[PDB]
Amino acid sequence: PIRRGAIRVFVNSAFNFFIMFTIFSNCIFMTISNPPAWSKIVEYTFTGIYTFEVIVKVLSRGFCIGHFTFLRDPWNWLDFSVVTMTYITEFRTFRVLRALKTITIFPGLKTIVRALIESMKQMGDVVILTVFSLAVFTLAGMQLFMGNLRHKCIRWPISNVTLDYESAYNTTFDFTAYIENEENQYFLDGALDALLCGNNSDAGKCPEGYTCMKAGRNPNYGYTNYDNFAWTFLCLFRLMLQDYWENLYQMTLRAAGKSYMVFFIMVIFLGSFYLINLILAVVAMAYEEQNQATLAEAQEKEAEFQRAVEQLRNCCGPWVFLKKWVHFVMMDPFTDLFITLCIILNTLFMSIEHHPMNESFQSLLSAGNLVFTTIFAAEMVLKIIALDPYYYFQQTWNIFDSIIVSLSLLELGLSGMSVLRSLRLLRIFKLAKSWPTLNILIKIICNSVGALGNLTIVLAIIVFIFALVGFQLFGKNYKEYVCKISDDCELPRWHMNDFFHSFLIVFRALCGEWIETMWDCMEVGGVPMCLAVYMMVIIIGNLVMLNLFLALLLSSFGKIWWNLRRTCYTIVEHDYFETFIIFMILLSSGVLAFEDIYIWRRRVIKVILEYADKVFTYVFIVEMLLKWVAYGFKRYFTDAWCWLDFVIVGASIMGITSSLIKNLRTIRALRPLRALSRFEGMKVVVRALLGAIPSIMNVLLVCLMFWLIFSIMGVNLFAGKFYRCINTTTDEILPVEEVNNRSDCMALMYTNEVRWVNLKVNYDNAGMGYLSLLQVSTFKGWMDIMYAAVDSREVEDQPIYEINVYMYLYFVIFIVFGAFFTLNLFIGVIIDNFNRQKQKLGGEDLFMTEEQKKYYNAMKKLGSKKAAKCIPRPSNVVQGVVYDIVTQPFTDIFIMALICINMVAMMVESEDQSQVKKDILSQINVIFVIIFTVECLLKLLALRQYFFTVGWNVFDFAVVVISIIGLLLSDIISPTLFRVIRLARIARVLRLIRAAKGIRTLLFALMMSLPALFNIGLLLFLIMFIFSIFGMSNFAYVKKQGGVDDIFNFETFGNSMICLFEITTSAGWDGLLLPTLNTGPPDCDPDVENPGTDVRGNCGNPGKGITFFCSYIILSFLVVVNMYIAIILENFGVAQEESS
Amino acid sequence: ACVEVDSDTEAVVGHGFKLGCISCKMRGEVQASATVDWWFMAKGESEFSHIYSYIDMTGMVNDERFLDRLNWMGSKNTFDLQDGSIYILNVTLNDTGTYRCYFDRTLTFNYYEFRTNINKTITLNVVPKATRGTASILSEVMMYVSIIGLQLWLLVEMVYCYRKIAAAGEEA
Ligand SMILES: *[C@@H]1O[C@H](CO)[C@@H](O[C@@H]2O[C@H](CO)[C@@H](O[C@@H]3O[C@H](CO[C@@H]4O[C@H](CO)[C@@H](O)[C@H](O)[C@@H]4O)[C@@H](O)[C@H](O[C@@H]4O[C@H](CO)[C@@H](O)[C@H](O)[C@@H]4O)[C@@H]3O)[C@H](O)[C@H]2NC(C)=O)[C@H](O)[C@H]1NC(C)=O
Ligand SMILES: *[C@@H]1O[C@H](CO)[C@@H](O[C@@H]2O[C@H](CO)[C@@H](O[C@@H]3O[C@H](CO)[C@@H](O)[C@H](O)[C@@H]3O)[C@H](O)[C@H]2NC(C)=O)[C@H](O)[C@H]1NC(C)=O
Ligand SMILES: *[C@@H]1O[C@H](CO)[C@@H](O[C@@H]2O[C@H](CO)[C@@H](O[C@@H]3O[C@H](CO)[C@@H](O)[C@H](O)[C@@H]3O)[C@H](O)[C@H]2NC(C)=O)[C@H](O)[C@H]1NC(C)=O
Ligand SMILES: *[C@@H]1O[C@H](CO)[C@@H](O[C@@H]2O[C@H](CO)[C@@H](O[C@@H]3O[C@H](CO)[C@@H](O)[C@H](O)[C@@H]3O)[C@H](O)[C@H]2NC(C)=O)[C@H](O)[C@H]1NC(C)=O
Ligand SMILES: *[C@@H]1O[C@H](CO)[C@@H](O[C@@H]2O[C@H](CO)[C@@H](O)[C@H](O)[C@H]2NC(C)=O)[C@H](O)[C@H]1NC(C)=O
Repeated sequence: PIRRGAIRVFVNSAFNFFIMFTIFSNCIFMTISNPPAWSKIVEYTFTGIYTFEVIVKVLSRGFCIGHFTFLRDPWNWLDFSVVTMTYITEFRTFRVLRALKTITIFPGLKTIVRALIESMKQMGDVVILTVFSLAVFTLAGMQLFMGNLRHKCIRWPISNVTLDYESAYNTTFDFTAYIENEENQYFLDGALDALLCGNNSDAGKCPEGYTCMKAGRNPNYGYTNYDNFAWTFLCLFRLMLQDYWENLYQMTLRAAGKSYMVFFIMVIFLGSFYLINLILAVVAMAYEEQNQATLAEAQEKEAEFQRAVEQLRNCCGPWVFLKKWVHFVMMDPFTDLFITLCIILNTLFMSIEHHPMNESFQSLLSAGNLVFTTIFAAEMVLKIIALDPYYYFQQTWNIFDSIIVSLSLLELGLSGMSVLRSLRLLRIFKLAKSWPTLNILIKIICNSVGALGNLTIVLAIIVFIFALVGFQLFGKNYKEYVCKISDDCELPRWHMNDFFHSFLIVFRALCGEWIETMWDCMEVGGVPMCLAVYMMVIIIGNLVMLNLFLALLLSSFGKIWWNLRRTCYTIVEHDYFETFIIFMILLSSGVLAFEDIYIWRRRVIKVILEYADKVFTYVFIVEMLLKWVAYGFKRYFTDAWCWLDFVIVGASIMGITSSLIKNLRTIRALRPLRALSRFEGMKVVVRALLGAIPSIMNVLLVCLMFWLIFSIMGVNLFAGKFYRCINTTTDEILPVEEVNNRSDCMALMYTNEVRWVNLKVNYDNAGMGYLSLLQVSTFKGWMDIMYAAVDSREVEDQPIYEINVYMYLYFVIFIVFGAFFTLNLFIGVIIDNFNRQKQKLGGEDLFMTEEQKKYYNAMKKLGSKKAAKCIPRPSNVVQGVVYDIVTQPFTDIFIMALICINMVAMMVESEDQSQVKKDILSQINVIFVIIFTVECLLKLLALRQYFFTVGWNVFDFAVVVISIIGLLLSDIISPTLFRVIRLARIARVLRLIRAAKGIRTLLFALMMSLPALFNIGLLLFLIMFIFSIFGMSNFAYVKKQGGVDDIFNFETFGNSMICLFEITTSAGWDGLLLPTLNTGPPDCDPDVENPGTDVRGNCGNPGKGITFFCSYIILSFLVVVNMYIAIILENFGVAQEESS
Repeated sequence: ACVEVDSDTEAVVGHGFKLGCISCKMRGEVQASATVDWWFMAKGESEFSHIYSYIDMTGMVNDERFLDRLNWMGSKNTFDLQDGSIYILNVTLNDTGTYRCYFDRTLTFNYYEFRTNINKTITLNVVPKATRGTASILSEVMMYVSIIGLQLWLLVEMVYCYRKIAAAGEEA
């Protein structure tokens, strides 16, 4: 009947391709600002079309029971939810949730959201592992730093004669309202916060007349305070993911003290550690989603094969001749490698685009590329005639070449759109076929559309979905409460007030920079709704990225003379001569770190350093002597390590000579590199890495070439357009009410003081652009680059505030193709390159010398076996049922509760809470200590000798003895000691591990590979050590701007080691770069006198400045990626002996 | 950077000597305005005097014992100062005494002009015929103690190794 008629309608494609269109139109509609002619009628139009779909989807399947069967599948289940909400709003994220229809219609996407949810079913064992693990750092991080970020730099009021701010006649009343005021306090120019200052001995002092008081606002907006558990926890969470974490680091060291680096080394290193423990859960999950794809599909390749098998049982003469004259040369290989000559030669010719380019270059590069256009056209037309046009077409590179020629001849007609010259350069991939490893990169890029092209849409949808969420919930709010954010009420550079800016702010927050948005977001939005989005956009967003970034990998699968020599070789063999040298190395280098600024302040240590290095040098002369007559000139030079001791001590020959140049203070500054030969543990790391390096060169060659095309393209778009006309006084760019040209900029300068400055790191050359392309990969300093680059107008024009905002795409079209697919190839080669070396070249395993292998194996027998039976029932009228007290499981779970209430006892400790709350906590703390002390004491009597056996009991008896001390120390009481006394209270919460099991297995594997995790850092500390002393002799006293403010300078070895670590994880490297980049005046007083030292000028060289950091980040990124290997082979090494 | 160093006080007669006084503002950053005044306790008696005063020109003080002789090698130009050191040309034995510098600065923050002052004291000690300074001599000698000491273990152990193995050489 009528009901039946529906069923014909329901099963159609030709009605579903109307539902494919009403999404693809409502998807595009929800984007823009609201149009009023296409009013809520449209809102009502795409209301009923889903209703008219749901009606057919229910008037197909029966009456109420039939409708219910309808709702057995979850997809049909959501559909009801969206329509149900939309229909109600007759009388709003739910409008956005219409766009989830996109996933429902396609039967290919339903496999994915069925995978990316089942993979989240598995990972929930490791969340608890971490959220408990984060929270035990917070209670450590809260009690050290409670209210430390609140510190402000506050005035001390004038004790003058007249009563102009008379407080030496009355300072009693206004006090608590005085120090809140922003005007009274301090903050250097250009900081929307005050100046955090902590009054420990070493940490970050404040201008005279001012003092370090506690009370104030908080950092940023209020969302950085340690006080209170959550916000501190959020910061702690921030430090795990490395989102703008340098600033947090910076404001902790300034506030609390310089010596709290040791906290942010435990945080960052473990913070990293739990990230790799989430990732290895996905590896042990996303193998299982590709094990079943090889279990059932081959079985379905057997199910079809089994059943299938059963069923079975003048001119026209030269229209071919001159065609053959074409067809002869093309199949000859003197056409083939001729083209790859012209492609590479075309690439370079293009690249030389220096910025100014007078008519010599400006005619050369114009008339140059027209020659290559003749080459590429005659490449094309002589390949059309050769093999039938359609045949030529079928190969897609003949089709891709075909594309560029049409594009190539477009450019002549034009005589902004000159990016089209650079689409020649995609012909490089043509090279690939000959090439070995670029043929993996075009395998990877084509794989994101091919057999894994289903997944990219789920990324491309889910990234889009949050761009409509944040548009709706906040877009009207940034119009209305804008003022909280800016100074002038003009709409910051990352807003929700449109779609397309909204899209970037989810593309940014997917890259792992989401704090700088939330500070804003929470304030003009609200506290709960903003935080509900961002935590979501990571946890969904991060998971989607991991599957994409893992699954791309897994688819890319004389008798006296002689005796003298022996003695010489024999004396080197002795441990005494060898460890005497080792103490000569560590003491020479230890005097070496006394080098900088403060050396003019102490007089004797300038003298001690001067005379000791001769003796140290002389010891190494004796060693260079005795290595020779030991090994002989052949065997000495051919050893790799022994080359260095000839070089470094040889540079000490050429230094002691020149009394009878300043270059050779560099080499001496390199002499603690020689401990690599001497210590066994480092050498294994040096050896393994060397193996890594040859391949790395080939991976690097791809990327340098691949980026190069981007670098060439970038210069064309942006070169010399970064110049900005800048006022000196505020360093605001001039408005463009006046100064459209630089030629009219000059006239203003004549009358005034206002200057026209370049951008320091920009796309002026193909190599200077190369640098700015590195900044926008490692996510640091990239904000400055864009803001200029968005606003660019012409070669001479002055950039207005917000022209050309579609040029964020050039970074987004890069950072995907140049950071994601690039780096995913780089990891794709190494984790194969250690599959070859460990199996084929590996003796047993790696990163461990010979005794570390045995101590590794001593820790294997610890975990697997260790089990004693019932002990010391010891029945006695003095000790009867006490064996029931220790051993009954009525107890064991209940002691978990006694920590757990004590765990939330310490979570209410906030700042400024008043005594009464504090008094209760103090009383509560005493009670908790007594309970375990009585309990542990109870355990001791019952078990006499036997209990001491469990190491948990020993740990239990470790921790309670500590907690006894924590209260008697308080009856004694220095602020610094007292806080770290309360750090001992945290260790009671660590007792919950042997309850957990799930946590306790993976956290044991930390222990399992920690000595291999000791060398990786030991060579890392050596690497840090070299760049510190090389930093001090160059980059002290450079003009302190940006990242080198008052603490984080290379003035000493004190501040460098702090400064470097910040840069080991590749944060703030931009911050460091700008001072050293800058040269001359303006910006150099050079001839300037620092008061105290012996060197004039604050100028920092651009030569020494670039290769310092760029060869540190490459040395950053190998050894830490080396570190991630020696965890991953051990936690994937546990998963194979476990299964079998 | 900026580091304050306490000057030298052992000086050689007939000589141009430097008493350098550096006071570093607790926050080498905020714009200041300074003046240096030198004062002198003779070993005649304990009564100071002006001998030198400075504000972005040469401050010359009539004190005939020290007049027509001094010279500013302090921080030149910006009158931010920090480092005021003057030179005492042609030192004689009548110069032995105790100096006291006064930096008085009006740091004008940029919100509220404020002033403060600092005192360093230097006891000049004129000694004829300059020595090296008793830690340049001392580390001169301790170097050759270690160098000779080592040059022995080298010929100890070599002679000691040399006898030992040619003794095992007759067994081969
Ligand atoms: C190192 O850092 C610490 C903090 O991190 C600094 O400590 C600050 O030092 C200031 C001066 O030394 C202190 O100023 C005093 O604070 C008193 C606080 O009184 C408040 O009264 C209100 C009234 O309701 C209460 O709510 C508050 O809780 C406070 O108790 C001022 O009253 C005081 O003024 C005088 O105090 C005396 C009492 O001795 C009165 O009899 C007198 O008539 C007058 O009122 C003065 O202003 C400041 O409070 C203190 N910070 C804190 C948090 O206590 C160190 O100074 C830093 N070290 C250095 C060298 O600067
Ligand atoms: C670069 O920025 C500086 C700082 O704002 C600008 O200097 C400012 O110039 C204006 C005049 O163009 C001055 O305004 C006048 O101030 C006096 C107060 O003494 C007032 O009585 C007048 O009615 C007028 O408002 C202003 O004082 C001055 N600011 C400072 C700090 O000196 C400068 O104009 C900018 N550069 C360019 C090229 O515009
Ligand atoms: C940037 O440079 C361009 C030229 O390179 C400037 O355009 C020129 O602007 C001036 C005045 O702004 C114009 O001068 C006046 O033009 C009228 C037109 O008849 C004439 O009667 C006047 O005697 C006077 O010459 C000039 O014509 C104009 N030229 C062009 C080609 O546009 C532009 O103004 C500069 N940018 C800024 C912000 O000034
Ligand atoms: C103070 O120390 C300065 C250098 O530290 C000493 O410089 C000397 O100054 C006298 C000034 O009378 C020079 O005497 C000159 O003699 C020549 C020839 O008789 C005459 O032509 C000049 O008019 C002048 O009188 C003397 O050459 C110069 N020494 C050197 C090496 O250039 C000076 O000795 C010290 N002051 C006193 C008062 O001794
Ligand atoms: C340093 O000052 C003393 C002042 O007591 C000078 O000593 C006197 O010098 C005069 C020469 O003008 C002699 O006539 C006196 O006899 C000295 N005093 C005594 C107590 O004997 C001394 O000359 C000054 N130094 C120099 C280099 O002139």
